[PDB]
Amino acid sequence: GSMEGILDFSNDLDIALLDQVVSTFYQGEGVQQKQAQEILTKFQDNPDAWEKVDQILQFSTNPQSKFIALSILDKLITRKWKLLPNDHRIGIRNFVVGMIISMCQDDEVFKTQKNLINKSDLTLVQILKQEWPQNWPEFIPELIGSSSSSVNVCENNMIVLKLLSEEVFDFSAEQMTQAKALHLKNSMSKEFEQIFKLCFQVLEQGSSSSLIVATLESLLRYLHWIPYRYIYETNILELLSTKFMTSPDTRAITLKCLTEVSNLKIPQDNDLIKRQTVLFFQNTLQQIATSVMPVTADLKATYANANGNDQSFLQDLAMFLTTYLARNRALLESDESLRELLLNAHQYLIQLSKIEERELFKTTLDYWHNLVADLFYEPLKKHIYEEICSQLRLVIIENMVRPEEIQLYKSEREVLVYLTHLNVIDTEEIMISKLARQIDGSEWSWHNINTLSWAIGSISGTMSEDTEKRFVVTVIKDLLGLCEQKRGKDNKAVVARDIMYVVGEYPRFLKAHWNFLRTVILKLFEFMHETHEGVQDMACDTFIKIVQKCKYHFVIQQPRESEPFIQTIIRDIQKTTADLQPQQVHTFYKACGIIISEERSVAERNRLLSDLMQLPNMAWDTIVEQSTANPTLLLDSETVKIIANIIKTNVAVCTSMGADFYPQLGHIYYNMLQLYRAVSSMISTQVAAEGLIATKTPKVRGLRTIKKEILKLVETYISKARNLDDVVKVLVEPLLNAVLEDYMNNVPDARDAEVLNCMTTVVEKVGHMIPQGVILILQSVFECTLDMINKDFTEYPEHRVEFYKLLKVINEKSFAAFLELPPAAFKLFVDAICWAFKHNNRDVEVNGLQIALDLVKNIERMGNVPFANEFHKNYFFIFVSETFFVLTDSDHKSGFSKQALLLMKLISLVYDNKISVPLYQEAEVPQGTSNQVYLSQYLANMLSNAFPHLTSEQIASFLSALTKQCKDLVVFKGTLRDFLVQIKEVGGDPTDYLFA
Amino acid sequence: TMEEDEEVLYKVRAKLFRFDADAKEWKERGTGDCKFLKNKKTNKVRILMRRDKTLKICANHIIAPEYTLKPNVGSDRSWVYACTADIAEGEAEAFTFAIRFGSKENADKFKEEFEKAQEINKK
Amino acid sequence: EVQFKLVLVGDGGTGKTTFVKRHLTGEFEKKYVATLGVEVHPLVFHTNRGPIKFNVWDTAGLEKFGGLRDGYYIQAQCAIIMFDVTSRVTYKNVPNWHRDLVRVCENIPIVLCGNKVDIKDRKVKAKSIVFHRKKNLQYYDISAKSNYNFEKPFLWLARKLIGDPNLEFVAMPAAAPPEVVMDPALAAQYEHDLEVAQTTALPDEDDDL
Ligand SMILES: COc1cc(C(=O)NS(=O)(=O)c2ccccc2C)ccc1Cc1cn(C)c2ccc(NC(=O)OC3CCCC3)cc12
Ligand SMILES: Nc1nc2c(ncn2[C@@H]2O[C@H](COP(=O)(O)OP(=O)(O)OP(=O)(O)O)[C@@H](O)[C@H]2O)c(=O)[nH]1
Ligand SMILES: [Cl-]
Ligand SMILES: [Cl-]
Ligand SMILES: [Cl-]
Ligand SMILES: [Cl-]
Ligand SMILES: [Mg+2]
Ligand code: NA
Repeated sequence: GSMEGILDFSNDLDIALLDQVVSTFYQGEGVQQKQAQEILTKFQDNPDAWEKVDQILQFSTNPQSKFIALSILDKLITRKWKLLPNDHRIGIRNFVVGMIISMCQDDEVFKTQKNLINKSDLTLVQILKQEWPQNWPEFIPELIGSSSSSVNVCENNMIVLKLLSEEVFDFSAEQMTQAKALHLKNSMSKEFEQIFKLCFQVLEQGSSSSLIVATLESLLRYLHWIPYRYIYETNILELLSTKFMTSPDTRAITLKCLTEVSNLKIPQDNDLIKRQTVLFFQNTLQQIATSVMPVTADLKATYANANGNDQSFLQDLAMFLTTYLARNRALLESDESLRELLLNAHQYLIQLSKIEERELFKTTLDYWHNLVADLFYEPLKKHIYEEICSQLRLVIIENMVRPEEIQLYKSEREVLVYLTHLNVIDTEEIMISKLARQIDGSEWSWHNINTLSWAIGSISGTMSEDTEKRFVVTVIKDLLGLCEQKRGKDNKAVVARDIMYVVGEYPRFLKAHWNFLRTVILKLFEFMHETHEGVQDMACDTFIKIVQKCKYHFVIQQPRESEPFIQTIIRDIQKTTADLQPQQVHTFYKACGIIISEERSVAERNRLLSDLMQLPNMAWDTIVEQSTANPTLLLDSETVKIIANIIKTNVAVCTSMGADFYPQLGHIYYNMLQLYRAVSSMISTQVAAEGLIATKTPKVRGLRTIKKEILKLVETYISKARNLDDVVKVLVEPLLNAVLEDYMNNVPDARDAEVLNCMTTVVEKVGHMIPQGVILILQSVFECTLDMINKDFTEYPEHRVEFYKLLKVINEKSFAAFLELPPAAFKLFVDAICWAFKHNNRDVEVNGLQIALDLVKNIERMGNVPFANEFHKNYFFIFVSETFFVLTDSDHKSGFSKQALLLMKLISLVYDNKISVPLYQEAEVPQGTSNQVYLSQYLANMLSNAFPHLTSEQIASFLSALTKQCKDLVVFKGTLRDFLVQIKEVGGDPTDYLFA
Repeated sequence: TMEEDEEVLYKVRAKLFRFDADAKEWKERGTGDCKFLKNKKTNKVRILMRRDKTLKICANHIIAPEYTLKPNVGSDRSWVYACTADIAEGEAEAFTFAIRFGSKENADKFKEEFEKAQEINKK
Repeated sequence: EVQFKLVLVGDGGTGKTTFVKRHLTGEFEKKYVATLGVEVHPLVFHTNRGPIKFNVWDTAGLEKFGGLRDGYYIQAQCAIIMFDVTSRVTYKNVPNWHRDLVRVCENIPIVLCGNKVDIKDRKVKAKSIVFHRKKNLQYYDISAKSNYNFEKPFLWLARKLIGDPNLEFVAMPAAAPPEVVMDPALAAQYEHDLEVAQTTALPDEDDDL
């Protein structure tokens, strides 16, 4: 209806209508809300909308309207301000200041319209960034003066100064040129003496808590940059650590201030300052103990209860204690009069560490890691913390997570290891007594036996072998007794899993006790017949874990055995693995592969490998025979599954054996590649008969799984091969004949991206030895893959990634293959590289930029010959402009570093005169002209057309800086970032590019 | 919950999809425990399916005797059927559902149980 | 029933809209269609304390589609800041989103969510993620795709807004479903529709479910 009226600028603005649109957006629903939304967005983005702001701010009764008005004004101020005549800029500045003071002098508005005041204050700060101090030298004197006139104005002035400090020191890095950031920082620094005097007077004179809070909020920001003397050489440390900690209104902000105080840069060789640092800590902790809670308080309970701002307060306390102590605890450690303070502070941290809050726990854990690492190394310090450390052992053990949570488990483990070293007896006692509480039922639960088991596992290798032996026996006895005790398969399986877990984490014990190791393995084999969920997986997981650690014990003849145990495992493998799922079987064969690779006699290794692969090889032989006798039999769902599982078993064993796998690969290689062809035929046939939908069917997916596992097997072997001559002589040619034409001659939807991945490994490992093979790879995959991925950025995401990985390695190892391309195809190669630059997908973009870099390097290497000169004449400017596009378009920020590196290379080539021919074509410039002069001219023209709001002076200064800095990446990057700031506004200072 | 009056005949982990016809694509509706619930008053068997995490209802309809489980071209562990009145999102609506399981065995068992329920519902 | 305005902010492509849609309908949208300005949807959870409604303001992360920007934050009662653990830039920008948000909403519960933890090659490591600590934000690793910690942001905000630390999500009640008769007139209609559905493959046939 009427709502679209506000978009008609040919008429004057109906404020009552704007207020309705705004109301409908903020308070309305469904269709109405959505329409109002679109209307407001178009209003706001109208480039003349700013002209309407004055009108809206005066005549609107809707504070949300005024908010959006200030948004519009902010766009003008940050982007187009310097276009305005001085008179207009002063007009706007005065209007904004006037509106702020007016809203502050009205108590009702000040109380109820905080949103609009804060937005106004931010708008003022955007003006200061443009105007101050050069065009507004009196701003700070006037603000200071206006502060005494009213408590509301004074309070609001603290919000302005806070926002200013944030914009200049905290968020300037990305939003201003280096020169402008330095200018504003020096300006604030120069006037800070006066600003501090005001803040200090307010904090001393007191009274209004809202004023005091706003003042401390600004101080928090000041502490990021001000010199220490403003804190240490005034009374302010005392005020923060006494007065402001006692009242709860000021306590949260004060704690955060004192945390930052604890991070100030401070003289290290000064006893007065050391005493002051001690004193503010003592004062803060005394105020906590007397006004908030004693050292004994149950912070776990308090946090859980979540009353008022208790959670935030306790978080902030943890941050303050850990920050201060990590820097200053040595100040507290040698003076006997500070011992109680030191231990009380750490006791608070023990209590905070018991809170059930993952992220808070991690904060305290980082501190505990710092402390116990110190006590491990620092002489005469561990005895101080004995009782702290004892409590901490219990906290860590009760909070141990599964090793799957890698960072947190790692952190916890390291703390427990250090603590175990500091007192092995205390650790053992705590673990044994926690175990006893599992056995007596008082703390029994799955979670609790699990967490205890993870804790017990985590300290493997910390005790002496003798102590560990007694400990491990005690633990396994106790868990075994626990297992007997428990009734029902659920309970028994939980404990049995925990037994398996603990045993797997103590290889040193297994390695010393062959009798026990054998029993464990045989028990694991028994468990591989238990269908109760989780048991078979843990049995298999434990088996391979033990094998990874104790493999040598399976390959030697243990005394009182008739043979190496690997022989025993292999002999019984059918029976052992009969009830396992395919993936579990694969883990089993992988584990056996680990063992067999320990056998360094070749004949014996090859015989073991032969014996291990017996059942897969016999299944394979029967299938290959029957399958080739009758190509029909491959249509059978069940055969396809058997075949896939045979190939997967080969992959699993090749994964653990690498180079040692070759004789097995040799047994299957030729028939495996025949199967690849036969399966490929069926897939082709099925897609013809049924359509692209065929590729979704279980049968065709089964067939493709066979192809992908074959490629995975070959990739796995080649990636670990030692005999590259055999790879080239025996493997490569059949592989290329089997896979390349099939890839090329399938429709896009039937092409396997795994082919590209396999070829990448081939080029990586033996590319230098197969120059004709690399050419054949490019001819087969290059144009047809590019055509799949050059219509948009989304289709065929795996092909996309693998394609640029392949081109990267070819460009690294066999650049000669790109020299052999016809001009038109070489052009497609350059097109492909620039296409990768334009990707948002980071895998592609990064490979794209690296290929470009490497390609420039490869051309440079050729020296002064026709191909190199033709490359530069044809492509130098394409690379320079394509690189500038992705640098400046704001849609490719993750690639900034590599874009900069590339641009620096390209500019340095011309600055060093390393390009032999003119880059300009005849009759375009005086014929003697240097490439440096022409590059300057071309970039000036290119940037002028792309960014017409820049002055000639801005562009010329930028380019001058760029070319002078093309041997200094960090400075060059600074210049690029300065340019990215300047293109987002009008009237950027050209002298900014002289920054030093 | 309003499930206290009902016996649990069959339970199985499943992912449920509804066919959007506007765009010719399947859209997930939920993942979690699919349950066949026999009302102890009426002896009527319904499918009730709740999402993991939120326990919100993604399926709630009678196992009508006239429904037929059909294979999907893409899967050996899924069924598709028309449902004329599902009340997961309040208002009874018609949907083309697809339900997928962890295995062919689960899918075949489901089919067996669905037919048993259809027979129960015929009384 | 009590309702709370929730604003969702973070870089383009981090998973904001995907996360909300999954919560609304159960669907996982694989395509990236950049939000234009804001999308507003009601989202209800059933709790032991009764139903809680979030008015979800799912804002645009891309500068060019930003619309009203901080104008969307007015009268927000809670927020989620989202980034992508596979994209370092998205975490680098978390302080920028937080800055803009708290200047408008000074005293609200906020969850920081690292999305896409299902992806194996994680680029923002756990050890790097510390920004929430001094800002008193809750943090969760999440995946809109795997549903890892899917409900955690809303459960935590619900506890904060209701002021009850033992608030639980409960099973929404399940009414007896109606019997209907098959319409003889729509018999041919359903044959067609079922034909098309059967011959359209289900997505992600390699997943566990
Ligand atoms: C090799 O003597 C065993 C080994 C095992 C064994 O390996 N068990 S298990 O695979 O982990 C497992 C997991 C879940 C359920 C069931 C089982 C069996 C079991 C029993 C025994 C006999 C036994 C009975 N008592 C009450 C015990 C108390 C402690 C230990 N310690 C141990 O003698 O160590 C070594 C020291 C010198 C050589 C052996 C053993 C035992
Ligand atoms: N792997 C993975 N992908 C995800 C996940 N969540 C979302 N995505 C995908 O990542 C993209 C995120 O898209 P959106 O949710 O629209 O992103 P957005 O944050 O709303 O973006 P803007 O609206 O532009 O701010 C889509 O392609 C999603 O399918 C996740 O948990 N894991
Ligand atoms: Cl300075
Ligand atoms: Cl120290
Ligand atoms: Cl050894
Ligand atoms: Cl999914
Ligand atoms: Mg979005
Ligand atoms: Na105006």
